[PDB]
Formats: sequence, C-alpha cells, structure tokens
Amino acid sequence: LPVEKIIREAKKILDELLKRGLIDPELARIAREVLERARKLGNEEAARFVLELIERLRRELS
Repeated sequence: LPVEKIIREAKKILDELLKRGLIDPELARIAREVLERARKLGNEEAARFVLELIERLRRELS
C-alpha cells in the first residue's frame, strides 16, 4: 500500500529530526497524529502532502 509507505517514510524523518535536536516532541506528536488521520482516511495524496511538509521541514532545519 502506497499510503503506508508514505506514512512510514514520514515517521522516519520525524524520528530523526526529533533525535537530532531539530524538532520538539510536541511537533512530532502533532505530525504523527495527522499522519494517523491520513492512514485512516486512506488518501494517498493527503499523506504525500504531509510527507512533503515533513521533507520541507527537514530541508529547512538541516
């Protein structure tokens, strides 16, 4: 399922950003709440939009 792969990739980026001091845990938790909404909804494009926001975050922060 593409949705689960997009979500997994996003969760990995969040985990590394958190581990590396670049985001706070509240942001990661909000983002994971949104990603779980995307998983339940099952729309690949919305999940990919959240991943695009997370990758933009990583590029901006590192």
